[PDB]
Amino acid sequence: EVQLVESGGGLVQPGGSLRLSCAASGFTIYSSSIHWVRQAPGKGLEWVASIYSSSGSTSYADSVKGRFTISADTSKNTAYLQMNSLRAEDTAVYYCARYNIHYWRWYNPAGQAMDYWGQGTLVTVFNQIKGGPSVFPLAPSSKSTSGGTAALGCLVKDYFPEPVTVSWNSGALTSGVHTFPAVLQSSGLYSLSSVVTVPSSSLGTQTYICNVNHKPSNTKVDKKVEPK
Amino acid sequence: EVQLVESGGGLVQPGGSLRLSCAASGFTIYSSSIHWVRQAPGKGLEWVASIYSSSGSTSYADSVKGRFTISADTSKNTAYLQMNSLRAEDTAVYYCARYNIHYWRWYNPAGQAMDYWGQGTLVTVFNQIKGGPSVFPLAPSSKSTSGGTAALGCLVKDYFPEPVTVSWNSGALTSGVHTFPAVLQSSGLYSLSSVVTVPSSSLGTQTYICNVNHKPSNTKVDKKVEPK
Amino acid sequence: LHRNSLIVLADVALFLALYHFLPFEHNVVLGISMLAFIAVLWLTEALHVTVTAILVPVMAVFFGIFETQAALNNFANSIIFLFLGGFALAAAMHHQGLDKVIADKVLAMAQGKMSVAVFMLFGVTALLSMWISNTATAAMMLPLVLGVLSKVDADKQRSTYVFVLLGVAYSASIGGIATLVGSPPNAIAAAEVGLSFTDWMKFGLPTAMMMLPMAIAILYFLLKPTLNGMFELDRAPVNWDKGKVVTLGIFGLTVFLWIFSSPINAALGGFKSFDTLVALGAILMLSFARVVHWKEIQKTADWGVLLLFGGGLCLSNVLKQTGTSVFLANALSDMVSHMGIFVVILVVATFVVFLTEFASNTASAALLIPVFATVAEAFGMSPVLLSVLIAVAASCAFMLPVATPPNAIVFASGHIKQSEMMRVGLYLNIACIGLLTAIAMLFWQ
Amino acid sequence: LHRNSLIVLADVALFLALYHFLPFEHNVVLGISMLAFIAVLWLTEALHVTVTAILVPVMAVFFGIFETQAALNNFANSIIFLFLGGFALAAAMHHQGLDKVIADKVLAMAQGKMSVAVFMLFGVTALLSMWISNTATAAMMLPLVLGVLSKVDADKQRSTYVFVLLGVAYSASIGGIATLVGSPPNAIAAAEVGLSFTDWMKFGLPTAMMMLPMAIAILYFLLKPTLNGMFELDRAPVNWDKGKVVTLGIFGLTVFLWIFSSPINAALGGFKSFDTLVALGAILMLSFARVVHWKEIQKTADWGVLLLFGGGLCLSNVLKQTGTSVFLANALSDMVSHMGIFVVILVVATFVVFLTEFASNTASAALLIPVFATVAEAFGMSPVLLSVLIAVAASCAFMLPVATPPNAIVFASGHIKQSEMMRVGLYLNIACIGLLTAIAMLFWQ
Amino acid sequence: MTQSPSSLSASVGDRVTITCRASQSVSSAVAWYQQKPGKAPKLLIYSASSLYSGVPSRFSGSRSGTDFTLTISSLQPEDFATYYCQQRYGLLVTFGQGTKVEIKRTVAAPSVFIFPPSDSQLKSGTASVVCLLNNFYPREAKVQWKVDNALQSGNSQESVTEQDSKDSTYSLSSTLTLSKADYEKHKVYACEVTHQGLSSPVTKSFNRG
Amino acid sequence: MTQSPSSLSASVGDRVTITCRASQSVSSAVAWYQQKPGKAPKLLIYSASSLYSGVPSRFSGSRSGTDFTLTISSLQPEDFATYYCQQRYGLLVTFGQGTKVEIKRTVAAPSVFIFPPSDSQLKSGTASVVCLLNNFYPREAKVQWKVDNALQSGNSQESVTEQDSKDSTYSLSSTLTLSKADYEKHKVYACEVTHQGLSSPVTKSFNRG
Ligand SMILES: CCCCCC(=O)OC[C@H](COP(=O)([O-])OCCN)OC(=O)CCCCC
Ligand SMILES: CCCCCC(=O)OC[C@H](COP(=O)([O-])OCCN)OC(=O)CCCCC
Ligand SMILES: CCCCCCCC
Ligand SMILES: CCCCCCCC
Ligand SMILES: CCCCCC
Ligand SMILES: CCCCCC
Repeated sequence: EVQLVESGGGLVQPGGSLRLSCAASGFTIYSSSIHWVRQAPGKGLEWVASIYSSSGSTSYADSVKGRFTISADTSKNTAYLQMNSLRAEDTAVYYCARYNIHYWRWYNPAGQAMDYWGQGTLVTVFNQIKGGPSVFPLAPSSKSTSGGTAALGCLVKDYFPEPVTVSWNSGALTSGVHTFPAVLQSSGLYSLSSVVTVPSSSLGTQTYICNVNHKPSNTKVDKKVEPK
Repeated sequence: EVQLVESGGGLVQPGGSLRLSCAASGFTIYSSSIHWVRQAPGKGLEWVASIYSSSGSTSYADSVKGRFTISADTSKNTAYLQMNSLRAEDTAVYYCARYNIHYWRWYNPAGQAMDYWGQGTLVTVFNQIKGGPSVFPLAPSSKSTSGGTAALGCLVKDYFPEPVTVSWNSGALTSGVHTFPAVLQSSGLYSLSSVVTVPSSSLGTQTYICNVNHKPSNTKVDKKVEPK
Repeated sequence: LHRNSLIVLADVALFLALYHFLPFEHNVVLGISMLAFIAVLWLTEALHVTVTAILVPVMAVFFGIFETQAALNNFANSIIFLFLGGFALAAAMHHQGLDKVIADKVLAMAQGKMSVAVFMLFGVTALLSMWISNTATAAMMLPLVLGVLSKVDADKQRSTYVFVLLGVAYSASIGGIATLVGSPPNAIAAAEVGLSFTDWMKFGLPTAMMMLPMAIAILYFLLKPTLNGMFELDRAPVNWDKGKVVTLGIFGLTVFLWIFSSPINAALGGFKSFDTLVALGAILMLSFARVVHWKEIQKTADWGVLLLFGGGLCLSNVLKQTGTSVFLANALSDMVSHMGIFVVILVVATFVVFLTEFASNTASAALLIPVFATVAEAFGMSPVLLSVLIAVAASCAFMLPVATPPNAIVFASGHIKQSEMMRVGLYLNIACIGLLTAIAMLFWQ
Repeated sequence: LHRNSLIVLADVALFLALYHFLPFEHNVVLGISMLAFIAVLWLTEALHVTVTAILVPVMAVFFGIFETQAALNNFANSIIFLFLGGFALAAAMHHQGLDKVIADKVLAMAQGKMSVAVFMLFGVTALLSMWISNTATAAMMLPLVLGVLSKVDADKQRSTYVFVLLGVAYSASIGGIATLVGSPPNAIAAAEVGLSFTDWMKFGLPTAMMMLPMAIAILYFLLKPTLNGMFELDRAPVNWDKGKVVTLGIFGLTVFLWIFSSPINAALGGFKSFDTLVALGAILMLSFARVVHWKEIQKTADWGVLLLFGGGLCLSNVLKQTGTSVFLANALSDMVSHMGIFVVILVVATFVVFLTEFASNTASAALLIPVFATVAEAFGMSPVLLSVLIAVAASCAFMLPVATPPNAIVFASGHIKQSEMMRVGLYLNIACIGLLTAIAMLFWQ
Repeated sequence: MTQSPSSLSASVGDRVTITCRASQSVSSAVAWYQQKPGKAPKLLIYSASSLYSGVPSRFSGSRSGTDFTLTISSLQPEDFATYYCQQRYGLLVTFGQGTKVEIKRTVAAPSVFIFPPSDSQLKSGTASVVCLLNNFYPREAKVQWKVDNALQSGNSQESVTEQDSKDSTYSLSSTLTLSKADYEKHKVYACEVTHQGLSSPVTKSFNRG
Repeated sequence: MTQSPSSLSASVGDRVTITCRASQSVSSAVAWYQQKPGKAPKLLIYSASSLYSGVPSRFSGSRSGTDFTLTISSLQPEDFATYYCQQRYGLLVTFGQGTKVEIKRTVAAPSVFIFPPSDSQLKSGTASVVCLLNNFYPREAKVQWKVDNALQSGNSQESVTEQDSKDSTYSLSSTLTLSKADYEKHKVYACEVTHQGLSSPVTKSFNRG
């Protein structure tokens, strides 16, 4: 019945501009406060802005004053967040929630505190492209654990936007796999690792190969881990 | 917002039984009357039954008393019409409408007279099958209109349920075509005609062939109208 | 112990016996039992009519039909505030001595002739009962009548007293038929079928002007008075003073907004119950003009009636929800199929006209208008017609003492018997049945 | 021409000037202007407080905020009917002579000692003002006090008269703090924040029992009376009779349902406003038991208050819809950020406590409880606390004549001055500010 | 209840009226419906005259006693449909016999043809003699299946199209369904056709081979 | 506002508590949220303690002044998520720093390995030395990237998984990102690792070829 759909989130450059929309259904923006909440890249929830349209009363966070601007036109239902002068430290997953305040004493689908958020619009302030997810084998040391297990991995180097999928031997080894979350390098290019644990004896009877699926640039690479 | 979906309508034999359901949305059956309306095969609207569930008060038509039985369980929303002792003169397209009566003085999506019906469930009381739509050419008389136009057709004989599609030369001639409505033969087998108008001169330069599409029995036949 | 207490306990036993032994769907039987209970309580007047109104919601909640507030909101229908504005205006033009001065200014036009002053009294009484009330104006006028008739004898030519007083009370009960304000049953009907002021005057005023001369005629012919005489009224005459012309301006403006309320509303923005907002505006104009003080409006108005409107509306909403009305309509389908409409309204008018003589007008209306309006919504009939008919007939209480207070005010004096009222009111109630039936069968077309 | 008329016209000019010159969003400025207008009308009491209540909807419709009925339904909140049941019980135990017999049965326990009978009077007055009223019980008790003090002198030892009478009126205005019924501001608060009976007693009764002895102490110490003496009361003593014990049973049962209303409601089916249904049931029990007749309940109750509740609720709903309250909350965010909560409730209590001396209690509450409850819903604060505080402080009108009627009832007699009331009420209002602040800061935790 | 007239020939822009007589003078619950072929009825008027939300103002109603009535001021091309009156009395309803408004035009000359049965009819034991009436005006063609001055009632079927969309005319395909020897034991086959556009009923006779 | 504790190690069936201190003693608008990784927060409590419609009764709240508090009586396996407090004051909100509850287990022995860079690193001019810590307990492993008794701060990146679903342990893949000649001009490469399960920080050193 009730839902909020968030749109307008995508790629941006620093000193740029974007504009998120939060179309509502099941209630009226006129009778509730709309709340724009950027979470973070790999961190905790952070609040950004808010609006009560019945009055036009807006409250921005101390970190975004001359940079953001919230707005709302009733008569369909909306709550626009115009982001301006976007900085490098603003890439995130903006959610749009509703907070009812007044309880209204007659009837409303109104909820009372941020019950109904949405799904999230990811905005990625951006510097440079032409990073295809280079691939980079990791050789288990020749003196690997004797009579034990040795783990080896493939490194995904210098790539851009999420996601990148790295499955070992086309789903043949989903046991002992670990696809680490992506980390942002000092140059704005992501790079993760994908590792597998295996006995030190069965290493030679198979070739371990990781499929680097990347849709943005349509890349598929497969590196052969061949210890010397 | 508001809608009524009608189900349970299909093939039946005389002396048989069926049961139509009319699931509602956008209102409550508790606060309105439900009305079951069989139209007819190729005739005008006819009323059949009605129910007001708040009281359990049902009204059947004078033609269906010991043969039908309407009912309704609230708590999802429904209005069931159990048809029993179905006769040959009962094949039709049953609709399910809502009639609000009382205007309620506070609020309701209630409408006031049969505003919101549905789409129709077709029930076809039935005797005998194994009629594939036989096809049957019609020869323009050898003395056809001189310097004028002569129409010729293909007859679809001894077939069962609707629909049957008859297009001439695979859509090559949609001008002057006439696909008559189906007529019920004394033996319970439908049979229609499909005709095309054409000049008496251009008859010989083309072969006129009608595609008898019938999904129930998966038939496709094409008759070559070849005047002697 | 007491009589009415036995009435109530027998009522409860009846309600339980219905609730338990009536094999139906639970809501049908519940509504049937509540209807029987409320009816026996609103006819016999065991409990004050308004106490029963209050009891309707309490049994519409304690049995799950409604949520408390969804029931209590029946006591705030805009018609209630329209009648509150009517009470405010009555208090203004009573406290400010407007009704009395109107009466004295009319009688004086009849220089000294009773033969025309009595008809002046009837016209005045039906001209004030529109707004003020039916009881209050009769009480106000009875002294004027006695002043008119202090010259003539009380035992020799007594038919003159009977004529004057009965015509006065009849005229009050009639003039109550000419405006939403004027008599509660008007408002009960309007609220039950959503009527405006001037969308009810269309049924009321013609009926009142066609029924008042009728009643005066039947009095003049069943009684052979001696209305010839001269006229000596002993009281300090009255005159216009500031505060009365202000009240007249406010009253005329309020009536003007009430009559031309659709053209004005459209020219203002289209608000739902603009007659009620006119009423409230009349209260505010009066208070800001200081002609009346809310203490008068609270000492005068009959808030019991204003709770009764809500109680009757809740009963209507109960018979709606439970589908009781439809259950009846389906049960009475054959009889009303054979019976046309003329017979239907004839039966309804006869029943209420001969009922309100024994019961009250306001209670009988509050009881029946819901019942018959819902049963008519079921049958397809227009609830407007039947509700208006039961609100116009319930006022016809012309037969005996307390059926309306006015009759009893008059028969306090002792110059009229009971048998004469019974005869006159019988003939009048028959004629009024005829008139209601005719003007209804007309409004149908 | 008149003074209040100039007040109203200046108010209208102010409202227009706001509406036109306040550059905001239309609904913010509309709500601001309505709030100013209504406030100036509810403090100065130019128009009868209830007339302004009625005027609130008329300006909530004529400017498109609400649909007529959505506004008029504010006058049917279940708290209104709870107070109507309270008025019914007051009328029962007044008409049936229950309050008077209670008083006489208490005084007699103090065989002949005034020194304990005056404190008996204070306890009794605060024990009846819970239910009956604040004005009515003070009027009823003043004669009893004079009977207590007919022995002693009126000019030589006058401090005793001042003590007795002020303690009585103070006790009425206080005991009004101990039950929803007892004083309207209780109900205004409850309706604005949805409170039950026993969910408001938790704030009221402890406050009343901690503030009444306080006030008695401050009277006994600012005034050095001569309360030693003997006691001769001259009136035909009273005794229990059937119709009074019945009323006591009904009253005790009603209070019992009111207190244990959640456990009972859960054991009945869980209905929303079961205290109000208890009130209505009390009306019905009384009427079916014949101790009271609705005529008393209509002559006694103050329907102006019952329309005021709706008017204040509509103002609350206006400040809600227009988002005016949020506009203010955002405008006052910094000041209230620096100010804690202790300071907030201190300021609120001080303001209302020193306000209701000049204005009325009921009007001041109806004005502020909406404002501050909404502004607190905006800030996140609990509107329950602030509404209760403004309903408990508005009763504290201890400073001068008409601020509550009781003060003026007492200062009709002439045995107390004005300056003494000003001094006593100043000290008492300071102490009550302290007490309200403390018990609030407690209820917060 | 009973609804008249049965069929209406109305050209665009015209004003048309429909009457429905109730015979139960209690229920003013009459409502009017517009149905297109095969689709669900669309409500226009509900009680007797008061208009529905989503309907043009040209659809007006009236009661006038029990002679309920529907009026279409300006007959637009999309208002060509089948119109029904329903009367609710209690819980039971009953609609009207059906009113059909058709866009009118000049008399058309029915192109009437007669066909024999194909030789593959003559193995299953039946003959379907087709008498076609193409591009002709409204409905009145009683196809008299005439042979040897012998009529065969009952075994004469008729099927017509709706009103065409380019010339707003009708087309009829009757059918004489006959037995095997019955087809063999007669040689001549003709369908006489009567219409307003034919001063003389034309018969298209033929012989087998 | 400020929310403690940062991280919670709680086994199933346990009772856990969370505190959130406001520092604005006006708003009792504190609400508590349960977020799963990447998904939208789910509300539990709204004002300070009163429960939401669609939430278990084990999620209780309390105010106790400005020390708002959340309590989970029986910690079920689906209640392992990230918990936040928000305080509305007027129109502006601010959530808590984040609380994370993780299903606890015994000390694990970190399988710590060290890797060199593949030869195709050595053409683009960079080396990514990978120090892996697989199947180890909660979080505390400051991977000291130690060479020639030389630490390189800033150029040490770390990436961990969430809590696994079969053994409820963590896996860490640090990375020393180094330049080309910087990789060539050093031979030895080791990552020292500290954990509760290792009484001695183990270093896995290696040489190039
Ligand atoms: C007015 C005094 C009521 C006297 C009792 C009474 O009316 O009888 C019960 C009826 C219907 O129940 P039933 O007798 O049809 O059940 C018999 C089936 N076996 O209830 C009603 O319909 C009351 C409606 C009155 C409204 C004016
Ligand atoms: C009570 C008497 C009212 C006196 C007039 C008054 O209050 O001034 C206008 C204010 C706010 O408008 P503003 O002056 O801030 O606009 C100035 C911006 N230029 O209105 C209010 O906030 C009234 C609220 C009172 C409730 C108790
Ligand atoms: C004084 C009442 C006047 C009413 C006039 C009504 C004419 C429609
Ligand atoms: C006579 C009033 C009694 C109130 C008792 C309240 C105890 C919680
Ligand atoms: C017998 C009277 C029936 C009432 C029709 C509304
Ligand atoms: C300055 C008082 C602010 C009110 C807080 C509700």
